[PDB]
Amino acid sequence: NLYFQSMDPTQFEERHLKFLQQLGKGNFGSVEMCRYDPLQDNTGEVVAVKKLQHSTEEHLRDFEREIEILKSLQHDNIVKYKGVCYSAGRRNLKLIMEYLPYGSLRDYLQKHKERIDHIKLLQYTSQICKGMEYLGTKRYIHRDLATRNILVENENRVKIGDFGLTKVLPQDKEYYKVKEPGESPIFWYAPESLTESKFSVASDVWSFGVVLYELFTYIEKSKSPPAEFMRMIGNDKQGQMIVFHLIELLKNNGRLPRPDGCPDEIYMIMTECWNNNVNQRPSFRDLALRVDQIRDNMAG
Ligand SMILES: Cc1cc(Nc2cc(CN3CCOCC3)c3nc(C)c(Cc4ccc(Cl)cc4F)n3n2)n[nH]1
Repeated sequence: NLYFQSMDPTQFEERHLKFLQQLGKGNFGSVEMCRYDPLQDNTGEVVAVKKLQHSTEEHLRDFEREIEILKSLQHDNIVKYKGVCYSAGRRNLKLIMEYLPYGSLRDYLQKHKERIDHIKLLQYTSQICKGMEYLGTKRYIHRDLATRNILVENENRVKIGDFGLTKVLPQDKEYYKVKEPGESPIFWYAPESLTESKFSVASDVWSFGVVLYELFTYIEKSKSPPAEFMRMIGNDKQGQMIVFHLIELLKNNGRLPRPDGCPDEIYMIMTECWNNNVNQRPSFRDLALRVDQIRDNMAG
């Protein structure tokens, strides 16, 4: 009480943050592109500014935790935290991050197929695995790994973002049981997350297998995980029946298909990530090494 937690409220002052455009609303919050121009000389730096969509007390608390998580991370494949803006006369919070111009990897793969080949896909796979290795060192579980939640800086560099669902593992357990569930990205969830609300490094590995599928399906649209799973379940189904069917499918070895053109060896990596036995899933370190060995073993 006596002394409140450290904050640097003069680092990004709201009067010097100029709104340019909204970049989106989604699972990532409401994010705007702004320019931070403290010298008011139409110089400065374009930044990404994350805001809450519903500023309830609970969401503000969760936002503080997300900010602390992001502040703690420094890695080439993690979107760079810049600071916080205590806007509305220091009665609101906005999160300041670096701006990456190409947006989500999901959108980049659709918009920029002219510059994507399997070599690039494996480079992105490697980078995502290394960022996830780094999260593991902090006992952080991302819980929303998907190409929509990875940003593209340029054709040679991707970075995880969207730490809005990230949790920190209890000191003495290897999983976090989420006991307030909200909207769930069910088609990326491991079976134990669907059936027991249990999240772990190994459930992030399951989701990474879905990301790897997404990368290798990029040539098509009918092939996204939601579309393919709904085709398998039955496109007519609605509501909880969808989840019931997805659980039953996954528990009895139902899986997304090998994308057209995908090497057998890459599909094998996906399949090994999609193991119902949590402990048999590979680690992010196993995956990074295997993917980089595959890359290195090509001719040249
Ligand atoms: C934190 C951050 C975001 C960022 N850049 C972009 C760029 C783009 C691409 N726009 C650019 C302007 O013209 C049209 C194409 C974009 N589209 C959306 C929906 C988002 C929002 C977003 C998506 C995924 C994730 Cl993980 C986090 C997000 F905040 N963004 N965010 N840099 N840093």
